[PDB]
Amino acid sequence: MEFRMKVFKDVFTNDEVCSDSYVQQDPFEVPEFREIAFEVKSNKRIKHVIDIVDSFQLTSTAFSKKEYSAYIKNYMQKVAKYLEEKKPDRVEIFKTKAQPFIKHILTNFDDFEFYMGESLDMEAGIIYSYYKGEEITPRFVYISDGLFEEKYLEHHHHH
Repeated sequence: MEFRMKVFKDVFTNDEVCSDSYVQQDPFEVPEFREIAFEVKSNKRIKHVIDIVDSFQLTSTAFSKKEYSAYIKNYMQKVAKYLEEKKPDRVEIFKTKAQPFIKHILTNFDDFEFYMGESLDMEAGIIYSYYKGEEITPRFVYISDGLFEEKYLEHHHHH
């Protein structure tokens, strides 16, 4: 029996933070944002918890708007640096397309919750989540250039 799954890992910690079990969508329904980020819908998982958070062992962290600004600046440079070395064809697109995205987050700062990976590394990728309208479960947003994809085809379930 063969098992298939594509996972998404932080390029610094290698933590799994998402999978292809979750359909991707434009962050905040903004097509322009899709170039450097993607959004997925979470659901309730019974003993209830959020499937995304539970499945990938994420942990919510508290940011003040100032603390986050400090973080995101360093992280963007950290990721851009990574791109220069590992994926240079993404360097300018990342820098360019991230501007409106980060501003939208800051501008709507109070709407967001923030999560760390299993490594709890405050220097790595932060997973964003917010509630759309009156929806009961949150939606999670990922900065995709801080991630890499890894396909798995095993004779046992992936863990």
